[PDB]
Amino acid sequence: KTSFGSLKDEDRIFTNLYGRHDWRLKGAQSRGDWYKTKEILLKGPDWILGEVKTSGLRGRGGAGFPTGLKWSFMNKPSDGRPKYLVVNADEGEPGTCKDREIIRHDPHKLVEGCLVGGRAMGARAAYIYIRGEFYNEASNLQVAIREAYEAGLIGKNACGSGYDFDVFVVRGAGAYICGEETALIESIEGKQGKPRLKPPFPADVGVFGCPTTVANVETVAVSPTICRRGGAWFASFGRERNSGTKLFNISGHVNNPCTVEEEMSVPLKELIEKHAGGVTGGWDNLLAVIPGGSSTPLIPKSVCETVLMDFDALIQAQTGLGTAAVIVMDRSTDIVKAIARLIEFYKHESCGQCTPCREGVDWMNKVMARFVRGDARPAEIDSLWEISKQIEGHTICALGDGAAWPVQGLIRHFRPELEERMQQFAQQH
Amino acid sequence: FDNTTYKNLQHHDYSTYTFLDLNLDLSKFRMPQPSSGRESPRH
Amino acid sequence: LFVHRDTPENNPETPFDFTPENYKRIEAIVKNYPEGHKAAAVLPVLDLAQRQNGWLPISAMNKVAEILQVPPMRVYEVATFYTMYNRKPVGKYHIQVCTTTPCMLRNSDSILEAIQKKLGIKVGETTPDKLFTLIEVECLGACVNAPMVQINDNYYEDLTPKDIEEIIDELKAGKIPKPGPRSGRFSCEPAGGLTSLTEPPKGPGFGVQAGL
Amino acid sequence: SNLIEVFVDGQSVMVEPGTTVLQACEKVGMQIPRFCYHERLSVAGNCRMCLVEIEKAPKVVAACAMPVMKGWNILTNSEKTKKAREGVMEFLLANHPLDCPICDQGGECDLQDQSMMFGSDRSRFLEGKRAVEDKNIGPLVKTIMTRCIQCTRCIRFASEIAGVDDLGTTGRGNDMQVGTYIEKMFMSELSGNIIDICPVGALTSKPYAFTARPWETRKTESIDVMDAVGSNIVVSTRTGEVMRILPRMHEDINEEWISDKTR
Ligand SMILES: Cc1cc2nc3c(=O)[nH]c(=O)nc-3n(C[C@H](O)[C@H](O)[C@H](O)COP(=O)(O)O)c2cc1C
Ligand code: SF4
Ligand code: SF4
Ligand code: SF4
Ligand code: FES
Ligand code: FES
Ligand SMILES: [K+]
Repeated sequence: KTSFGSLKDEDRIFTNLYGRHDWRLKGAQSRGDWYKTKEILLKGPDWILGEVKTSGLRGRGGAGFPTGLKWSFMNKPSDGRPKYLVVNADEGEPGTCKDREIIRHDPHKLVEGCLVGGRAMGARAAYIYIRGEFYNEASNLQVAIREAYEAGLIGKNACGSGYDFDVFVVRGAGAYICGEETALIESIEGKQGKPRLKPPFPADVGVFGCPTTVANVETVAVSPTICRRGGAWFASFGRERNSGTKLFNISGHVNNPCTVEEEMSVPLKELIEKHAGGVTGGWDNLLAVIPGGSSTPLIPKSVCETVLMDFDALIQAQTGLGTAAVIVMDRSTDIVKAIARLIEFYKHESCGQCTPCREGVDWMNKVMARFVRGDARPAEIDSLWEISKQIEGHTICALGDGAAWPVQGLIRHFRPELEERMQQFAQQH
Repeated sequence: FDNTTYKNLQHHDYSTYTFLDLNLDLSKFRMPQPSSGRESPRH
Repeated sequence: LFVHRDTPENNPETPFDFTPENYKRIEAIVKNYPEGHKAAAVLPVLDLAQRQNGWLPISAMNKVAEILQVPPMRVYEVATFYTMYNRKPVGKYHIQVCTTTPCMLRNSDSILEAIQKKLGIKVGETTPDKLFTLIEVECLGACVNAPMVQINDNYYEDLTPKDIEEIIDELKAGKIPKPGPRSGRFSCEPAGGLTSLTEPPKGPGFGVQAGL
Repeated sequence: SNLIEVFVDGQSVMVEPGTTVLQACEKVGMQIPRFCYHERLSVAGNCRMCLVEIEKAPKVVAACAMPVMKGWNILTNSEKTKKAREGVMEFLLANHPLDCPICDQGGECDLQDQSMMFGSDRSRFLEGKRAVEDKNIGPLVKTIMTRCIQCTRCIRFASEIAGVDDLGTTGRGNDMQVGTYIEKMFMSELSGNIIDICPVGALTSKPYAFTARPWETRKTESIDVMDAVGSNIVVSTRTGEVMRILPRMHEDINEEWISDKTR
């Protein structure tokens, strides 16, 4: 195939995405959840890891690592320590709200995913770390977990398969950095959410010091369907190495901001028009799009004309798919102010552990605030580029990179706007 | 078959202790926890 | 501020203890973690103290340290790292307005100013009656429903200056307004009609591969 | 048999498995710059001053925490490594106060000296600086926490060596502060050692305050008599007057610590 999109409802995974059908166990089973889970578990971890491998699934949390290979790090003999699956429901990336819909409207997909994914890793339990602001969603998930326990689908002898598995829910307390895998582990352990250096990797030393795999909610929630329908069925969607369906969030200056499931490698233009009702004021009114949440560099309208929404396509456009949270800005937007507010966000979210982000991001925030008013000289633009490069790749965790990249996208594509603002300020003063 | 009403309305009646009450309810379903061997890293 | 100074209202002798029922809830919290790692319960238990007490005096932090046998400083570290912990009293309704870019692009400013005018306070302040506290927050994870606010545990979405002033009017009257979007849709589906998931979902066994 | 071969700027060296990149550089007499790393404390990896290029690897690694792999070539003087050091030093100094004339660390300051050897020679920071309020932790250790670079050495020493968990970090991001949160005195028989391990003038000796500069002191290597341990010390004198007492490293006796009575 060479064209992508127009996913049919028969091939959509999250069929209760909009919560118009019963989200509890009875509705979930009627939609195909918890069907033949016992057979899947009895197939074995290597079979399950094979299907996730053949499916081409990649991490939906933002980094996009191949899921089958990543999960196989746990497929090793035990050494006396328990093994854990940690499901990342921190959902903190600005623009991203897909995981919220899964937890509250399709909770049993996530619960079954924990069991199937946990079985592949040989984990004894799953901890679902959900951000503390998602109180009503956590309670929904807690109700679904109780139904699964009462029905015998999880817990002792889960699904009558002779495999024990617990699913715990632990809430955050307000921290974007606790979405980072190792910071999430540190938070579960009762410490400040500060990322760990690697090595060790979590598959060797993770939560409570034990072998751990951290997986995104969407990554986990689709695994049971991949096992039932096959990895080949999943890989028949999207371009090579960009397999499967993807949940998108389209927000900002669109007519009907929404969440939707669509094929990977759908054209960005087609996604915005078919599902979000087009750019506010027409496509000609488009200024820039942030395609994968605040951490991904923006792209100008010219690039958005033909780009495809998948990992490889957006990398060649000098950005990334990220969480696939599309933030649309029309030509009435103050683009410098829009980006400056994201840097302010990263300033408020940096854990402060390591020097380049603790000091660099606060420094970038001060410079951007002046760039908004034009109270700077053009020589500071190349200075700000260099500062962002001193943060990128020098910090413990990827938040520092996530703050550097949006600044780089602004300078790459809107340098004339920044310079024009400094010229206007100078004549006014 | 209806597709025109919202079927996620239970959370309009959740309260301060809803989440922890459910956690207390689930306590009898869990497998026994593993042990590091000591009461804490400071023991 | 991230340093503490004792006052008559907030000092180690300020009364705090968990109610008998909250001690039962604490036991279930601590049983969720491997033995020898009780410190993992610090966040849920600290949040439990806030839910009972409304905020976290230094004496509440000290009690959590005692129950879990963790040094009090390690609890202070948690209380000051996570922004959902209130180390000063807050009003009965903690209004939290998202002002990050996706919500800002859809006019969260009009929501912020509407609240300030109606309550006659500035961001960060509490009303003289101590009913409302207003602050700005970062992305609350409901970006497609912008602009939006969180009041205590509830989200209010697709807001306009009229809608939020109606929510505040209901709160002042002892009524508890229903959460969710106020614009016409139910959650995150596009307004003007579903563009997907229109047909009834398939049932058990659909598309299942052979061998299972 | 156990040893593996790695290279430091092309020079072969044999190291036990688990040896860090920084330790492998010691073996050939190269001292990687550091702030947070102390060989008697647990590894932290937060200052990032020890970033070093590994040949053929696109990303610099934290030498103090990264275990060295077989066949790695550690480029301790490459352009990538030098630019990494300059960038980190630039961030460390962005909010640091212009205190050297009034700061007791001046003249024996690891921030000053590694800035001289590995940092740039000028500033491009055009904003205003952070200013942080001071903490009283007793009559022995003066705090000027605007000088603190958040290396967490004092926190790790207190928890691990002194066995006192009173020091920590409060807040987040650029506002992260080291202290006790509450008003508490750090009175331990080993407390004065945090003065030595603090790389900057954030923690300084109260009795010693303002009396001398390091270059003008004569160092007499002696022994402590305040107990029967026999701690090795250095007696700093100037113009015939004892100015202060410092630990002298002896692995088999006091390592590099002394008690507050000795100090
Ligand atoms: C600052 C920061 C925030 C992150 N937030 C999330 C998040 O909210 N949800 C998530 O799944 N991954 C988040 N991640 C990515 C995780 O670190 C990790 O890559 C992911 O949980 C792995 O799961 P996956 O392979 O299924 O995507 C974040 C990373 C960073 C650096
Ligand atoms: S990059 Fe920022 S968030 Fe990540 S560890 Fe360093 S200071 Fe913390
Ligand atoms: S700590 Fe060092 S660099 Fe900072 S003021 Fe003192 S002498 Fe100068
Ligand atoms: S006070 Fe000194 S030792 Fe402690 S964190 Fe700050 S710079 Fe490091
Ligand atoms: S930007 Fe406001 S909820 Fe995400
Ligand atoms: S000395 Fe290695 S990061 Fe600080
Ligand atoms: K010092």
